[PDB]
Amino acid sequence: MPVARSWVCRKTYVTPRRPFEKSRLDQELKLIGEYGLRNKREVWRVKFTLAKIRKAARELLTLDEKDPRRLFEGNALLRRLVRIGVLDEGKMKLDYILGLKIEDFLERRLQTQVFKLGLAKSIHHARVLIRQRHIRVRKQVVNIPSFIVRLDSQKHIDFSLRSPYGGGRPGRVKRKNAKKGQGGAGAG
Amino acid sequence: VHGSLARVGKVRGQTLKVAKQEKKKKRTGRAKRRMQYNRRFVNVVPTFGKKKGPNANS
Amino acid sequence: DTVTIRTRKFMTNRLLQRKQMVIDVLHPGKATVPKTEIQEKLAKMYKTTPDVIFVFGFRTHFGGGKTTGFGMIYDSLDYAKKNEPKHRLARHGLYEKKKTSRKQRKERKNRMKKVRGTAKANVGAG
Amino acid sequence: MGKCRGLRTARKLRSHRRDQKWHDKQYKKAHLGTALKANPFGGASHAKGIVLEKVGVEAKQPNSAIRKCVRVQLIKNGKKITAFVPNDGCLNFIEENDEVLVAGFGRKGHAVGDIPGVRFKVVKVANVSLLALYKGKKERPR
RNA sequence: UCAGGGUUCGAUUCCGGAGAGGGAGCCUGAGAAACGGCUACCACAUCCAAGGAAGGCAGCAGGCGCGCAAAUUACCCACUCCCGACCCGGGGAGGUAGUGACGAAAAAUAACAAUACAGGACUCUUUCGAGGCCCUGUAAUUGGAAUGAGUCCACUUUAAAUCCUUUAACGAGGAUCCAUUGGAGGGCAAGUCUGGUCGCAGCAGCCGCGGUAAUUCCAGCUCCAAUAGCGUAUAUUAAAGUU
Ligand SMILES: [Mg+2]
Ligand SMILES: [Mg+2]
Ligand SMILES: [Mg+2]
Ligand SMILES: [Mg+2]
Ligand SMILES: [Mg+2]
Ligand SMILES: [Mg+2]
Ligand SMILES: [Mg+2]
Ligand SMILES: [Mg+2]
Ligand SMILES: [Mg+2]
Ligand SMILES: [Mg+2]
Ligand SMILES: [Mg+2]
Ligand SMILES: [Mg+2]
Ligand SMILES: [Mg+2]
Ligand SMILES: [Mg+2]
Ligand SMILES: [Mg+2]
Ligand SMILES: [Mg+2]
Ligand SMILES: [Mg+2]
Ligand SMILES: [Mg+2]
Ligand SMILES: [Mg+2]
Ligand SMILES: [Mg+2]
Ligand SMILES: [Mg+2]
Ligand SMILES: [Mg+2]
Ligand SMILES: [Mg+2]
Ligand SMILES: [Mg+2]
Ligand SMILES: [Mg+2]
Ligand SMILES: [Mg+2]
Ligand SMILES: [Mg+2]
Ligand SMILES: [Mg+2]
Ligand SMILES: [Mg+2]
Ligand SMILES: [Mg+2]
Ligand SMILES: [Mg+2]
Ligand SMILES: [Mg+2]
Ligand SMILES: [Mg+2]
Ligand SMILES: [Mg+2]
Ligand SMILES: [Mg+2]
Ligand SMILES: [Mg+2]
Ligand SMILES: [Mg+2]
Ligand SMILES: [Mg+2]
Repeated sequence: MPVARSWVCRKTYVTPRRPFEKSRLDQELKLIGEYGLRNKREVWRVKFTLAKIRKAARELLTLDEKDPRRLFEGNALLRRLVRIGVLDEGKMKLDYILGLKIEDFLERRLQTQVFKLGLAKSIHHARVLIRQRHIRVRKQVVNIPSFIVRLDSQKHIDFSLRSPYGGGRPGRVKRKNAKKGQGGAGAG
Repeated sequence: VHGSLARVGKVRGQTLKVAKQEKKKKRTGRAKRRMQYNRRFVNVVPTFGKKKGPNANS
Repeated sequence: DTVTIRTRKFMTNRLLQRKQMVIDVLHPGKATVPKTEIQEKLAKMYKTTPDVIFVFGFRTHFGGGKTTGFGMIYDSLDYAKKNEPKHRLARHGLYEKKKTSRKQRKERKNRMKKVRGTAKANVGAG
Repeated sequence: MGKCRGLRTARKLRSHRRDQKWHDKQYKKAHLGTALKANPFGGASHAKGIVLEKVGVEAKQPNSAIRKCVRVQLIKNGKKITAFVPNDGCLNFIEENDEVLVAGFGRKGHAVGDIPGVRFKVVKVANVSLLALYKGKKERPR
């Protein structure tokens, strides 16, 4: 039957062709340790979103200059990159995009900024806090560790206004034990 | 040699049984990867040029 | 109190004798606000009555805090009784619902389609 | 040493390639159809059958054993095929005259390994797996 | 799927065509060679007082059969639209919920201190040795803190409900609120451990293992790869400059 639905969906990664290759396994394991991710797939996502930028960059760079299409779409792609802190406005041209490394998309993750902006003790502690709804972007709780922080959103990350760590009722542990002083240590 | 030489399931039957000894729940998920990074990259106490494998016995 | 109403994209519709708008409810710490408790504050906002006011939608964001819904405020009561969908007049009783399934209606019609002149007992004796 | 290169030779090139494809074995059996007509399955991945009896086939030298096979007759075709049983002591789960679901071996038409002329293997005996009948996760329904 | 060229697929929600068991003939109408219309032959099948009558799920559910192979005889016109003499009636079209590891997106199963051992830059001592800051495990406890999976009042949702989101009350010490699937000679990441079997039982996609001292079989231990998923059979594409 005809039906009122979107079937449109897509994949966001690609497995590697050589399944057991040491130069690969040791590099990806390094990248998992240094940013505290969960699978290899959390790396293959970033590899995909970079290798797809590097196809648009190349196909533009193989157009001739002064083109309408190349001008418009290049000025649009550099803007989109600069706006997330992967590129420097002092570069602002296509032949620099080909010089970006995977460890710049990983660096802009919310998990990374929550550690590097000081709110957590380690890159692993940060992933726990985000997932426990302790942090807020701009008047908005967030719960996704992989959220990518836009350039001017940077200085808004702070602890949630309904949370123990800063203006909030103590959690269900600090309250069960303070009650052990009046229900387990006073008459119990 | 005794019985039918073709006796099916010979070795799986006459093998003596041993239980799983363990108790310890292993780690899972991100916390497991956190383990493997530390053991393979953080502290690697130095050794002679004849390098060794992570399950070596001999 | 924490609760607060703020309207948005207001429009005075004369072609249907109502004014319609969008409603923002800044209610941190608490559960969602009951619809009754909203419509009386809209009254105090527009100075009419908690009887020509209808509100619906009201989805709450992630994280708590805000919710946004749609609201309409009629001129008379009877214009609301004409221009509203029936189930929205049922919510706060101003209408009632009848025959107890789609199957019974369907199968009565199919038994009645086999007699002529007076369908009689198929309704009058069930 | 000569292949027409000219600007209007497309008919020759196409009609010649269309011919030479028929010497490529792997293409030929996809399109003559005599393979699919002769296949003891239906051109499917799996087929049900009834176990006629149990045999052992001596493996091809140098290595030596007796390989513990069923001989099955398939439901849909009715044609007879021999199948391997895939683990230590499984041949005791297979009673006689029950059903089975045979599958392929792994090289798409050809006898695998040391066994002479056996091209299929069992997965289910009576709606229960062999891997579960053998690991203990389930027992025979009787 | 794909450097560039190509190869293979398209019953399947949009558009066009064709058909209501098979063939044939026609009524009515602006429009039909119409089957939720009629007439006759062919094949099936139902009721009978044996005179007669009645039928077409390749609509929605449901059942038999077939097979390697596919969900409930639920709810409702509130949404999108259509039909009618019509602002009002009707709609298995269509919407809603149920079953659903076809498949796609996000993402939990532990965080942090103390203490003890372990290891390095640094300080001091001719060294030894000591002080030590930065990390890792690893132990015993602990140490307290954090939070959902759940149980569950209300609001919200909607045609009426469910779900998600919003919220009170309970809910974590690790012996559970327990991660699996396949491997460990080579290709190909990981043991020249221990016990058993003796060219047997078996493994093995390929080369090859087993004949009393098995890195390959059966199992314990340890280790490897992906991980809420992994293995197998099959069709097909790249590898194939082997069309
Ligand atoms: Mg259908
Ligand atoms: Mg020839
Ligand atoms: Mg041949
Ligand atoms: Mg050989
Ligand atoms: Mg292409
Ligand atoms: Mg088509
Ligand atoms: Mg067909
Ligand atoms: Mg279909
Ligand atoms: Mg069509
Ligand atoms: Mg046309
Ligand atoms: Mg039919
Ligand atoms: Mg007419
Ligand atoms: Mg007709
Ligand atoms: Mg029709
Ligand atoms: Mg009729
Ligand atoms: Mg008839
Ligand atoms: Mg019909
Ligand atoms: Mg049907
Ligand atoms: Mg069946
Ligand atoms: Mg299926
Ligand atoms: Mg079936
Ligand atoms: Mg309608
Ligand atoms: Mg109506
Ligand atoms: Mg439907
Ligand atoms: Mg899936
Ligand atoms: Mg669990
Ligand atoms: Mg929940
Ligand atoms: Mg209700
Ligand atoms: Mg295992
Ligand atoms: Mg094995
Ligand atoms: Mg072993
Ligand atoms: Mg190997
Ligand atoms: Mg190796
Ligand atoms: Mg011995
Ligand atoms: Mg031995
Ligand atoms: Mg041994
Ligand atoms: Mg090919
Ligand atoms: Mg070939």
